[PDB]
Amino acid sequence: MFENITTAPADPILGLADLLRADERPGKIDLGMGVYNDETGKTPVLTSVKKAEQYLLENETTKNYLGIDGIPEFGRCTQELLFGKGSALINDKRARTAQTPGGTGALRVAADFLAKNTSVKRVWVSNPGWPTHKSVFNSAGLEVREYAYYDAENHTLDFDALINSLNEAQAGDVVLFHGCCHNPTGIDPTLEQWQTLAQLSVEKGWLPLFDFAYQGFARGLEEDAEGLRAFAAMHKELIVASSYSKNFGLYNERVGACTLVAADSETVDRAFSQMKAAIRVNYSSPPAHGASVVATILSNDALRAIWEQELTDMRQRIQRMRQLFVNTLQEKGANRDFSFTIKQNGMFFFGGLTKEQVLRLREEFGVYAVASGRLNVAGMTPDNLAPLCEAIVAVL
Amino acid sequence: MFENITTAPADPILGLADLLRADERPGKIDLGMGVYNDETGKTPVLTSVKKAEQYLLENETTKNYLGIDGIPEFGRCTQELLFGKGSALINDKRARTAQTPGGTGALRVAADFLAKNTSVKRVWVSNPGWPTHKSVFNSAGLEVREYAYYDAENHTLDFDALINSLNEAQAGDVVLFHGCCHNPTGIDPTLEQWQTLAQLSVEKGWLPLFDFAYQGFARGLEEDAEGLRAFAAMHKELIVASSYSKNFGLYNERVGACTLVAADSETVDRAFSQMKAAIRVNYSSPPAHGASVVATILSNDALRAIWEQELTDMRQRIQRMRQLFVNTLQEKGANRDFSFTIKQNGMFFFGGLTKEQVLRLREEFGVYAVASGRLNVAGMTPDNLAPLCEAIVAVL
Ligand SMILES: *Cc1c(COP(=O)(O)O)cnc(C)c1O
Ligand SMILES: *Cc1c(COP(=O)(O)O)cnc(C)c1O
Repeated sequence: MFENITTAPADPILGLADLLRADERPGKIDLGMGVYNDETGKTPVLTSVKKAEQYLLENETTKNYLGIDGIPEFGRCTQELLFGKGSALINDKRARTAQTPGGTGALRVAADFLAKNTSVKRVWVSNPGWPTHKSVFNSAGLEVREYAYYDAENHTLDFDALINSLNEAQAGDVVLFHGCCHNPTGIDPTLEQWQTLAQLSVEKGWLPLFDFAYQGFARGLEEDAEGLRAFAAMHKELIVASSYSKNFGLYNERVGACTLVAADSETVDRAFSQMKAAIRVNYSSPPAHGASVVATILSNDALRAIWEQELTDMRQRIQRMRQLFVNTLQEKGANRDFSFTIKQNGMFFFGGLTKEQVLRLREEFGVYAVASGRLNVAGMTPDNLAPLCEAIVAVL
Repeated sequence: MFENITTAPADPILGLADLLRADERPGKIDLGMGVYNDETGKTPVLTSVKKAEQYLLENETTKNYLGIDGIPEFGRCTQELLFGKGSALINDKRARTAQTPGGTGALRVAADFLAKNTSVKRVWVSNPGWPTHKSVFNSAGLEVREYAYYDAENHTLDFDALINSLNEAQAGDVVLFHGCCHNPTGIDPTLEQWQTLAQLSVEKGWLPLFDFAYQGFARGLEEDAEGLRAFAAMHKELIVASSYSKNFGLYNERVGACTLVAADSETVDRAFSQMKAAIRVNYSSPPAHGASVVATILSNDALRAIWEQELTDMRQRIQRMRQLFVNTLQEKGANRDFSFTIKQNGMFFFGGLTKEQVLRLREEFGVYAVASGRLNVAGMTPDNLAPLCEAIVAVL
């Protein structure tokens, strides 16, 4: 039965992990996957998380199944974090949230939901973008179209090209927007641009789908959600796939959420029942631990205070490494100017390397990055920054 | 976009949870979902699990993503538990295991894998059976056919009817067998019958798929895996979806495994790469906590000893409640003899109630069971047994 199965192609992002595993060279530098590293090159468990896990260990009395949609408190806190503590969406009970195994899992649930319950046939994603998007929607049977987004020479959002591309998207089409910290460009719309996109979306009849995996890494928790909120204010329906993998450092616990919004409470409840049906035939119910940690932290004033500071520290260390990266690059002999890196939000550096240069960085210098030229700045430390820049200058 | 979505039908098993939620009557009895209850009507966290979680809290230094297939140790221990510590499948590297979000999640991964990578078009499941099977495979685009299994009057496995039904299954068809503790009948093939099925399977060219969610609840860990092992000895290829939800009381942590077996190491590795591709476009990587607990317990002699005893205690309490149930039924005036219940393995009682009787038990007595007439014996306690039997006698 399996004699003729073909070897699947490696994942352009997750496949780096396997290569790093093989390479036995002493000082290889991992700047691939978007995971936070501290000054010591370690991906630590947040202190707030350790405290929450301590609390769970002493108070948990059962591991009996959660409902299909997960921890009710978790969904409440997620909606507040997304739409604002006193939002109308919450007051009018227009939103329902299902806890999912990571943001990726949330995207898969959204995809199965749309494919089976609506007339949607196309999903629009940005280019450059995040490869997993095309893969997930395609697997659900939806075709993926791309819309321009980046001005490769000025290193800014090409708003005009964006609007021109999206004009080809018809009513009923899904349009996927990155909530903040666009992966991989790190260039996000200004509030005024978000507002224009929100209005344009309503008029064209698009169904906005937001991928929100970096809330808090651009400017702040609330500020980073202003684009989404601009949309939520004018739209009757929308979908949000969010993740706590990065802002809580809970990567491997798979903590995400798929939030569905409808015109009214009656409609969202009917639609949500179908979303639950899509979950039932997938993994049945979500994993408790990760989400339990999140709900505990977000519902406890003390733990929340600690967590918000840790998030702020992560954001600040990254922004600090960006400056050092640029500075070290100049004092190392870089013939090209990478100052444009400073404008980029999130964990990545993007736009200055070709796929050949990335290959050479790996083969000759043991430096690992994504073929698109995306480097994880969050993986840069004061210790590996010197050899890192010397290698880059060598391939420029 | 969502104006015309239809309300999804409730799940015949998981939907009971919602009804129990609504019913505000004081002493309702939950005998629905197959979850273990102790003598106090509580679903406790095993002591071995608490100890493992304690260990993780103190030694975990990161929550960085696990690989697509999960914790390597977890897969090793799962293969030993299934095929035997020194099995040839393991020696010959003919098996690969992916950690999954529960046994259900494993079934979904198996389904997506088969649908996209093989010529399989049909999956055969027993009737009576477990409703989730049809739902999951159907969602993956595979048609489900049923094969006879139960002798409703003698309350035994109708081996002849089973073989007659399966004769309609053609080479290339998948045949799903419950590893032990058949849900819901509780009637399993004897070792001799398993051996006959194993031989018949090889000759007809079926691809066996085992759903193993109750290893340890029939007779014992090793004994319960003899059927699967009989198959593994004669088959070149097979699939096993196992779960740790019940034997570890880790329900909500979603701890499962999908094991793939091929003729050789080369073939299984190629096929497994495609299974990983099916996972990547679903939830990406599995949740760490639950599986970490399992690997810690199974790899530590002391913790394992404790866990095996707790499992033995659960099995024994259930078997004890079966006797009491039958006895209390007789001394309560039951006009019918339910002694056949004693032969049934696992957590359920099946075969003596109609769907109307179950409805009346709910409406009039607050007793909840599945419409098929399946009652969770593991939910019976010395405290609720009296009112439970009085209600049953009333509807007989
Ligand atoms: C990290 C990320 C996600 C979700 O990751 P999970 O690990 O599945 O929670 C989704 N989209 C983008 C663009 C991301 O960077
Ligand atoms: C419990 C069970 C499963 C798997 O349950 P999970 O909670 O998904 O691990 C699968 N099949 C049967 C027949 C079961 O009883």
